[PDB]
Amino acid sequence: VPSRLVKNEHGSWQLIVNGKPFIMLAGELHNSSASTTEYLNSLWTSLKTLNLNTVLAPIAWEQFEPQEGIFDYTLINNMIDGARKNGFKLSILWFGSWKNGESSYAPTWVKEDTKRFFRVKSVEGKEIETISPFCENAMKADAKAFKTLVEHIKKVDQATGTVIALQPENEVGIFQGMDYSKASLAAYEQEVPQALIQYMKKNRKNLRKELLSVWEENGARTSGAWKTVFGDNAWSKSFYTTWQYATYIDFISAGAKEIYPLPTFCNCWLVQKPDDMPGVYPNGGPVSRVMDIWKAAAPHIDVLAPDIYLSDFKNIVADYHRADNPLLIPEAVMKPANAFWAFGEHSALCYSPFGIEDGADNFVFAQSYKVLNELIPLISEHQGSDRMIGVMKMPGESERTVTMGDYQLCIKYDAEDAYGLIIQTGKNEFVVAGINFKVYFTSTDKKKTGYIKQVWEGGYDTDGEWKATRLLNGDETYHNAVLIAKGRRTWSPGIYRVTTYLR
Amino acid sequence: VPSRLVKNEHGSWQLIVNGKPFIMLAGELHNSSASTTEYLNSLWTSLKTLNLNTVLAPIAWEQFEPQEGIFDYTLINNMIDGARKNGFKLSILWFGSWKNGESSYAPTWVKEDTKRFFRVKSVEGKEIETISPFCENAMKADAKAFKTLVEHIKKVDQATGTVIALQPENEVGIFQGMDYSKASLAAYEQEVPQALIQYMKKNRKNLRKELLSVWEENGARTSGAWKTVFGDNAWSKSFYTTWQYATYIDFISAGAKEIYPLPTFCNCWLVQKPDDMPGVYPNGGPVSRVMDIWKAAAPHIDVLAPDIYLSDFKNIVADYHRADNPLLIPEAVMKPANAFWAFGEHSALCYSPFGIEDGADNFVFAQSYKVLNELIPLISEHQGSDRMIGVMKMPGESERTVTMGDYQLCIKYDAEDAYGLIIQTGKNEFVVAGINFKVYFTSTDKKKTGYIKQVWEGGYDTDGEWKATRLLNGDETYHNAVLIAKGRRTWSPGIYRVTTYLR
Amino acid sequence: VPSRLVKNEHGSWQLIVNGKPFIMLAGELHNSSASTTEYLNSLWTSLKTLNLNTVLAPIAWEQFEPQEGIFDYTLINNMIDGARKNGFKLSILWFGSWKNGESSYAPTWVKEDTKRFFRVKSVEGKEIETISPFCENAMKADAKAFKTLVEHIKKVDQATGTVIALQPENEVGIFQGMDYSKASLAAYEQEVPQALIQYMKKNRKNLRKELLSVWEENGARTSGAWKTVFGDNAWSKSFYTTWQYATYIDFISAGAKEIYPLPTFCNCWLVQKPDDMPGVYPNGGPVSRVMDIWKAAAPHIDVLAPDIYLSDFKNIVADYHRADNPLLIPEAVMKPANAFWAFGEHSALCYSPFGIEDGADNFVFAQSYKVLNELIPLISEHQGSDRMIGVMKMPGESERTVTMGDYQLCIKYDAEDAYGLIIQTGKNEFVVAGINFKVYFTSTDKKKTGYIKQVWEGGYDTDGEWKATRLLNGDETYHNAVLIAKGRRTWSPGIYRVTTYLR
Amino acid sequence: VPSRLVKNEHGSWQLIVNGKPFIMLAGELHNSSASTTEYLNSLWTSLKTLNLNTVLAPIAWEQFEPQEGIFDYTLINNMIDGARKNGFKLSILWFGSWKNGESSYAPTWVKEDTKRFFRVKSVEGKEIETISPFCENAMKADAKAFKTLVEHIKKVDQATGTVIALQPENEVGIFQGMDYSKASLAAYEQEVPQALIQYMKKNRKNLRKELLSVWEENGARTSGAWKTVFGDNAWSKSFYTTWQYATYIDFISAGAKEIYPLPTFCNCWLVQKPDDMPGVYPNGGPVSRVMDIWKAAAPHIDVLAPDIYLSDFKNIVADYHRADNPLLIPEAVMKPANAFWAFGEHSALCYSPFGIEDGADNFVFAQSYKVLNELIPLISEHQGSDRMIGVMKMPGESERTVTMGDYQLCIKYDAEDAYGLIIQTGKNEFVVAGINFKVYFTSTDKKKTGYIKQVWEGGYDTDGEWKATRLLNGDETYHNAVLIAKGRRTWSPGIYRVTTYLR
Ligand SMILES: OC[C@H]1O[C@H](O)[C@H](O)[C@@H](O)[C@H]1O
Ligand SMILES: OC[C@H]1O[C@H](O)[C@H](O)[C@@H](O)[C@H]1O
Ligand SMILES: OC[C@H]1O[C@H](O)[C@H](O)[C@@H](O)[C@H]1O
Repeated sequence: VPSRLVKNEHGSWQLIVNGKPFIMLAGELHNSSASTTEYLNSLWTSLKTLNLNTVLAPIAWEQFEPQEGIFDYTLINNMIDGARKNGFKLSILWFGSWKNGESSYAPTWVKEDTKRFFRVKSVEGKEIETISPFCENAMKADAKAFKTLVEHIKKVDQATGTVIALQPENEVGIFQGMDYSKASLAAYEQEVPQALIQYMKKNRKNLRKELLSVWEENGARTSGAWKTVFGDNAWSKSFYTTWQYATYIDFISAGAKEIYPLPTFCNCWLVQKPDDMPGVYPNGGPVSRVMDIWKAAAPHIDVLAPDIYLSDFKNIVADYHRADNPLLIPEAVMKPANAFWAFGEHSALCYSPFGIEDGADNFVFAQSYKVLNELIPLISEHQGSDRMIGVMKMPGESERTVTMGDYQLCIKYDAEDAYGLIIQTGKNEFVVAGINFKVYFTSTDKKKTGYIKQVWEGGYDTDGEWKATRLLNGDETYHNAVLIAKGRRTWSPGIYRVTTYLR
Repeated sequence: VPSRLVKNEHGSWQLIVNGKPFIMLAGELHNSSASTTEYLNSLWTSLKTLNLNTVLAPIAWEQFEPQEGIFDYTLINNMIDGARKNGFKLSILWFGSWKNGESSYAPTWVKEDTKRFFRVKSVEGKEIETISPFCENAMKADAKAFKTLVEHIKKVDQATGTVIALQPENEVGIFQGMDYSKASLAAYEQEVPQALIQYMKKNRKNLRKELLSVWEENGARTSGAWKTVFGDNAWSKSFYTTWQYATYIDFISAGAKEIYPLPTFCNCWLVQKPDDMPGVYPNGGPVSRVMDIWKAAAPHIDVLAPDIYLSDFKNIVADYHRADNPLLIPEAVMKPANAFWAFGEHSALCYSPFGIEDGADNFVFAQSYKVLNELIPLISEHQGSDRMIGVMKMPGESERTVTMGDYQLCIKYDAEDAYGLIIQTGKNEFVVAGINFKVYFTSTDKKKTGYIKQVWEGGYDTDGEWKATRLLNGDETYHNAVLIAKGRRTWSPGIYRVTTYLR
Repeated sequence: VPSRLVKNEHGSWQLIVNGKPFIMLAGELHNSSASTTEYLNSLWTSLKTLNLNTVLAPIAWEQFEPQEGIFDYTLINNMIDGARKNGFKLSILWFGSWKNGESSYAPTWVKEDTKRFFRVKSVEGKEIETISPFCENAMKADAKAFKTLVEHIKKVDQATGTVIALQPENEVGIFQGMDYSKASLAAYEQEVPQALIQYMKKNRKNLRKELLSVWEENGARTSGAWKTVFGDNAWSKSFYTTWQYATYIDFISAGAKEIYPLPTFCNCWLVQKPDDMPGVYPNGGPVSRVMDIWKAAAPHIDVLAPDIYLSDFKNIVADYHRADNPLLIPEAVMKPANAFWAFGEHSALCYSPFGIEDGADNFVFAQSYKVLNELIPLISEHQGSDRMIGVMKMPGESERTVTMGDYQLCIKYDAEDAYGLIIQTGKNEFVVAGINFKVYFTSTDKKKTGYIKQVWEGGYDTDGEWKATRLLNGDETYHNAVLIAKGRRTWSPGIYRVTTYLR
Repeated sequence: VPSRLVKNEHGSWQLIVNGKPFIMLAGELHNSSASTTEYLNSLWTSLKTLNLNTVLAPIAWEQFEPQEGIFDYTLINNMIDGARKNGFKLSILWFGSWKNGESSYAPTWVKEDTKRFFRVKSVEGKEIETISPFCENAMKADAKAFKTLVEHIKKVDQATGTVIALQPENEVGIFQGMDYSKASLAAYEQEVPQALIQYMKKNRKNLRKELLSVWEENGARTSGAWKTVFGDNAWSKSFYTTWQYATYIDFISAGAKEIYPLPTFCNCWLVQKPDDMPGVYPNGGPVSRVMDIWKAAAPHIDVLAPDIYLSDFKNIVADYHRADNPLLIPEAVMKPANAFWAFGEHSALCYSPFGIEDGADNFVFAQSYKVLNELIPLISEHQGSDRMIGVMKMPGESERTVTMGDYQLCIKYDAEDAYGLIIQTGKNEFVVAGINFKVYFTSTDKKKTGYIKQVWEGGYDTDGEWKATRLLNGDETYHNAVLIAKGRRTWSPGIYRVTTYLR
């Protein structure tokens, strides 16, 4: 396969694409932007102006299998063609059974057969425009379509590897405490799957407090029905609903994994505010609260991926990033700081603003992606090490101090919009990227005096070779008292090589 | 003849031009803009930028017959030539005896002979710059000139049919309770024409309340002088004045109809405010109040056409549009909403902003006319059916609900300027055109649940074939909860094909 | 001579240039703009953009005769050359003895010999930077230089006639009650010249009140010294000072007139405010107060020309324009209204903004001059007749009514900046030029009704032929109720041909 | 040598470059702008737009001798090459031991050997990032590197003379009362060098009051230790610290002077406010207070050069300019007035805004340098004479009166930004350059009347020949009452030739 997840020596998961470490400097199209060849093809030049290396774009079941057993390859073919012609990799979003909780992208022939493909019912007993995750017929039909899609991708792309990941479904779940379908009501009475129980036993001290605290308040049982093991409440309802979604979607993924295994992720509509109960967000989706349930149920899903539109960026990405869950953000705001934070602080695989085609001639964002592209080798090499950090000022913060081997770095912000990353490349050498901040280097050991030795500004050329544009000194470094990450001027992030010394 | 009015199966009158249904996406030039070949010819490129299919332009008697019996074809010839070269049809306005009530376009040789062509007198006894409608000499001279014009048009245009309609005179009437000319005073004493009496008898329950109520308050007589049948008052004065105008102008039209019958309309200066008595507007013109008198008197005039500059657009067009009177608006404001309302709600033949050459690079208006042009076949096919409506928000309105077969449509406005039209093309299919509104589809029958199935955005190509630009779903339809008529973006009206379904 | 003043049948003086009536649509350069060939030549294209037919430009004595008896033809030659190449006539300003009262343009060899060329003395006894008009040596030297200049112009221009007028000196006089030079003090005691006395006798009832009232308060004597005939006061001082200037400058002109007689004018710095006594303005200059003295003394000076920078334009031009003194304005503001007023109301020979090279791309002024150029034949033909008037609104005015044969014209202003002219070309025909006003035509005789018959907008082509651009009617003339002088649109003055009629 | 300092007949020092008087119309690059060939080469076209004749640019020791005994000629070679190709001379700044007091440009191999190259110690005993001026090893290493640099310049530039001056080090000194290094503490106890004593004896009445007053308050001794001759205080500390710096740097210069003597200057960080004690500015630098110490100690340094960023420009330049110290300003603000003041009032050798590459398309500054370039021959010829002055209005000033031979000049300012210069070129002739001021010429002798005779505006062509663009008179000189230095218009300084006369 031309795309694979591989753990490095620091325990960090890396994307390896066509034999090399690859980070998705990505963007996701608006939902309807890949619905015709002509509309998509109008976008490619726009996208290139932003220095993307990867485009996230949907394939809709309703278009792909417009009558049962009849498959239309037009949109996937043109999508791969245009990606190749314009220098992009693709992550394919499968808008099948569910997108933002609902079934609006299911085929006309699925929608119209509510007997074969039964719907979620509300507490009021109303069938909604959502296929129930307890419907096995729907599971099989989606799975067959998805597999056919992936089979096709292998048949047209197994050598080039334009397609480097897959997202089955999109932000699944129900805006309800539970599905009131008869099948759902019967499932709630069943025994808790052993696979869940054993997962909880084996990984107890690393479990989500939201799961552990509910398990333990019911006596941490190793058998029983859902209401026995987890009590009769909103959480028990959320847990078995989540188990169902992860299980349905795991089967869908399994079918693809058997014929052409690519990195696979499912994305979640986040718990928007901290008191929100399941169903105010999509109940069943892979929010961090239920991460353990998804891991237990869905081993053919590699990553649980947050869609982040909220301002509390650093806390959110820290919440989703775990040893068993690399950070992968398929939908976000068009804010360069976020990118630098995700890649530098958390070794992310992907950063991707949503509706990216809208953001053409966001010059600063484009130049940010240019600089990140220059740094992909260096970032890759340091994923998971304590020698790489991000930099991102949040309102009300003024400085960040960190230890890097022999040195203490004091990062002070010169403007509200201040961001970058810092890599220690040698005992007395650092690469600093970004804008609107300063770095003071001092000695960890107080018997010694540490100082900047020399500073160069520059970039990496197309061969990956460092080229200095200036040796910064005098005013430009306050006579080596400080690194000023002023940025590249046309202002956008710069790259600075700093040597230090101890006397 | 290459232009004709024909009633379809729904009882709606259609313009059939060169064998096909035609709707005038029109504009009228400023009054003096066709007075030389050079000034007119300077306008054509401007007009094309607005996507007109039809130009309304005057021929002035004073220029056409500058000495009695001598005819100058220069302006009509160049007008037809330029229309052909720039892809426009023409409706010819005949500024003869009267324009905005007055006789300023009559030839020098008519103006200067007030014995042969006697004037209206005021109550003070003053002769004004208006030829009296009781002057038979003036009737004959105008009629002869008009016929000569039309004879010429046949001789140069009978095959191509560049000229598709005729407007004899322009907003006729007097700013007076009545003409005080001796002939006028003698006419007021005469017997009411039987043709009027019989019209009133035959069409009593469909008569204008303004006419019926006056007739019935005088005892609904079937014989007598004007003051007998209608009482001695302002209304009796207006009625016999109107009879005179319609009769004079009918004779003028009759002469043309005999040699080359084209759709013929007379236009009115509207009753500007509801209390206004005859003479505050031109007394004698085809305002809706006297529509029955004009129909009775002038069978060679096909349509009575309002000139609408007032904001109460929907009430006005509803007032002029009758089973015997299609809506045809030769003069209006340059407001796209009005166009969509007139064509969609009332199956109008014509919408035409006045001084159109001024409005070049009114981009939104131009794109509106582009979209209407795309829809002419579909609009044509649905003229007079209960499956086509207009959409136009007025201040203080928030929604419009309508029944369309099995579905209830709730139209909600997203901005003040919200307009379009809606056609049901199938039991479960709709075409929605416009901007700044949303449509919710639900089931008429409350035992059933109705929903959007699929939504496409697109347009009709030059062959008249539908071409989708996107399948709208997800954010673009709130996951098929609603049709968002956002418009085509460059914002101007869009076209959306919606399929629905019942479960 | 290729330029001459000739009185027409209405008593009006006309400029006849190369055999045809010519009106100077003129501009005067800044003072130093003709001081090198290179600076002047940089201006010609600018000037052409303003549609000038005539440029007023200086020749400075100091440059022309830089050593006594040595003459430098460079600047006059290049000036005539560039005028020819760019389609302009020239009026030559001779900055000799005096410019704005002073002698700053006299040659270095005149300035430095205050014995040979004695100065004006102040009352304090100080010699100033002004050559005394009582210095005969200075008179002769200036006269010889001026004649040499004109001799040269004949020698290079007698056939083409690029040079069409001459201005000897520039705004002469002293900022003093009188010259206190010994020669001046001796002149004040002399007998009043008979030529003055006889002029006063012969033209008594047409004399300036300022002169007559002083003469008559001293007993209207026919002999005596200045203080006898005019009393011992400021006026007597001004009169004999003025006599001296006019006499000195007449001799200068006489020398030129003998070899090559061209229209010759002297220009005055105006009495700036009504109480100002001689010497607050240049005492001796041809202000209107002393017009009779200049006429008496200086028969080789054809015209006394006001330099008008003040806002009271209509009163000023009425004050300078007399039967023996055509209106000629060599220096004015760049205001088109002023031009139309001067040419239309007062049949002026010249209108000329000062520092004209500054005003390039004053579009409105340029288009004004274009329209005047079109009208020169028609204006010429009506100079001095009661069938041509100007139009110019001043603050606080609202209308102007005039009688033109059978018609009464009511001119009503539609904006503050409203101006043009009106010519009756036939008993029932008028040409109206301008902008921002309206004209109502009614019958002089109240037994008759007068009205507009027809209105055309247009212009005169390069052959001088009228070409209509539109027949204005309907909205454009309120149905012949009024002429609307809206202007040519791109707004600037238009030309309108109006026919009228009486019934 | 192709560049040399030579005293003219007025006692003024002139730069003679390639055989001719040369004034540096200069600019200094930002500190890091000559750190790569590519960054420098990006600037040349920018610099040419400003009409510089000279660029000041650094060579950094750390780059030039990156390992001991290994020399890298890349940056000096490319610098000379680009200067030649773009028409500039160079003054080379040697950023060696010290730049703005500190040692940030010393080689890595100097910084890292604090035993061989010992640092300054603070009063707290801390070694700082400054090489001590008492370190002989550092003196020798710097001197050897500097000499190698100059040897190279001779080897590549001895014929062309692109390099016309040298600045060893940059704003030297310590932010301390004294160096607390053991060597520094031992030096403070030593005998005052005789060379200082004798200098003070010989030049007593011309000594800086700051030095003389301290010497005399300690009894004006001719022998003793520093604390004996100058007391035990801050001044004694500053004096021996300054002696040390001047001595160290003199040795560095001496090595170069032996093989290739060019004009050499050292620049100072100014006493920023009048109460500031040594160490608030760099203690040891050539501020004016210690000018005598630098002259005594450092005969191989030709000029002590102020870096002026403060608004008190006229007082500062008067303070640094002495008979033994021409004015040379290598760092200043980009303000044209300053340039005119320095060159005109004080016959400066150099005016140079800092960060000049930033100021491209400062049009006014560029045109100022154009005009100065035109005047270099005339300025050169009048350096040190009482016939050349500067003109520069400071806030709160309104006029300046000066005597120039027979004439009194009253300079009155017409705007805040008013500046230029004035040269008397003959008994009755003046050249006035500048903008926004006026000059009134009157007679020194009150028995005589002095006046402007004639005024020309113009410039010097590429051959150095005067070319008048206009003879200014009339309005342009108020009829020779005044010279108006209005400027060249596109507004920037003009050049005006004025002749005057006495009667
Ligand atoms: O723009 C809203 C956004 O909401 C979620 O993040 C979905 O995953 C996206 O497809 C889109 O609907
Ligand atoms: O612009 C005013 C307008 O008034 C009426 O509608 C007329 O029919 C038009 O010709 C025009 O006069
Ligand atoms: O601009 C002022 C103006 O004043 C007078 O009118 C002069 O005749 C002109 O030459 C000029 O000096």
